[PDB]
Amino acid sequence: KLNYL
Amino acid sequence: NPFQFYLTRVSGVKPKYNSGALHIKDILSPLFGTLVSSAQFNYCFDVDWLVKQYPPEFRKKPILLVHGDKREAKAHLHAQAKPYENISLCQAKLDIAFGTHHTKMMLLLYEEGLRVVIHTSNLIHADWHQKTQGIWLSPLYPRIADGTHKSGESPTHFKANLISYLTAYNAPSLKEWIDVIHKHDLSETNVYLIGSTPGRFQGSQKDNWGHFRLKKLLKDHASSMSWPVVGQFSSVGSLGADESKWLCSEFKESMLTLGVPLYLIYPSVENVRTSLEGYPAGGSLPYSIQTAEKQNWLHSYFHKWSAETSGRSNAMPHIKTYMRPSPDFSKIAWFLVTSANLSKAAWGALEKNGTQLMIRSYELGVLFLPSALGLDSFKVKQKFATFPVPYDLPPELYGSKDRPWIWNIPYVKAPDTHGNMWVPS
Repeated sequence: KLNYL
Repeated sequence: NPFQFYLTRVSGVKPKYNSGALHIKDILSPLFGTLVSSAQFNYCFDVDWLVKQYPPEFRKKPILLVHGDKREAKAHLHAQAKPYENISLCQAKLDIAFGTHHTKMMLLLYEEGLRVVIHTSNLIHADWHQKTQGIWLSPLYPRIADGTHKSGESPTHFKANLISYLTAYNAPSLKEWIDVIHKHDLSETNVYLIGSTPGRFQGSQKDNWGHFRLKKLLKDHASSMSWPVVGQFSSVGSLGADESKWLCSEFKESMLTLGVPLYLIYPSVENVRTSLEGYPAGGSLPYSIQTAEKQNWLHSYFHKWSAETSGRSNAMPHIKTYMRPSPDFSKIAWFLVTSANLSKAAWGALEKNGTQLMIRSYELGVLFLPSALGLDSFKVKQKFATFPVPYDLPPELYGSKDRPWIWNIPYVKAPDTHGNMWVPS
């Protein structure tokens, strides 16, 4: 996952 | 400095405010030791960015990524890592639904010994740029003399606690790290480890993880003496239809144990709007309208993010801290920095009522207890024997026009710092 979005 | 508690560098504040702060490049620098191998536990990764944070001399040394990604997201992370021969990955089993591998820890093996780092930042450029984040640095732990019989254990039981934490994963590549830890002397460690791990826990095992672990440590290693509980975080679980479902019942009960006003600090729209990032700070503050609308009662516990003490009022918090100040906030009975946000997922909730603790996620924190230093309390350092509290006290209440930052609704009536609006979708 690269960020929460 | 008995604490070894630090904040990350913030870009765009005055240099005096970054003087005692650390960037990931600083942590990984050759000055910290001669790296041989490392494990990086996290939630989100940007492998390309990550590999560049290591100094050139260390970039080819083995790295393990401990993540909780599944299915396609797992594939993408593997793809991201593929170029870098030296990187392996370990997928943390997430058997309970809505669980995440949320722990932020570095294990750093060097020629000179071992270092453990527990912190709050995802391994992505944005978490280390203009956010308030926290870091605990272990001392350099020596290897145990090949000719001697010693535990290498501290009075806080850190070494055995970390090994149990790692053991719960049940993962081949971590066993190697468990064995490295066995070989090292961690006896100078003065903090207590507080971990979360996914499961349903019964009997004496209730005390092992989550807020019960905290309850236990506070029962055995604090003493009693109207002292508020402060909790500060960046994500908000679904807490229930009122405060008695979980917040004030089991959660605050754990937090108030020793040997009552509850302050919760969570950024307002206004905090986020005028921050250094502006509205895109809210991409790291995932409180959804769906959850918020279910629990409006909570928001009257909410206090603004203020951090003039550390020059970071405009650096949105991704740190998570919990503590117990005296009535005038001049001192504290304890301090906790951790990855655990304000959620049941992270802290655990009571099931088959009373008998079972349900934790969804992996979390990790370090608790600073005055008793571990031979003291009764810490004095609060007013300007970031005296603990460095990184935000202002007392916490200030939401004004009547303030709202909690909610990430999935639009803000179009006022532009942010950069003259932009926020329209999710």
